Amino acid sequence: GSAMGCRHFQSCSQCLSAPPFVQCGWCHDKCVRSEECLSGTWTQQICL
Repeated sequence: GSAMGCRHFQSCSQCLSAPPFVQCGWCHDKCVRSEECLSGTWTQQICL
């Protein structure tokens, strides 16, 4: 079972539209958090 998570969001709309219910963010491609970004770079702002 995998859901209710920013990393589960297929697009960036919910990734940055539901931050209080998720903890992941967009990282150079897929929506993940530092724990996933091996570069240490994490962006949570891309869609308008």
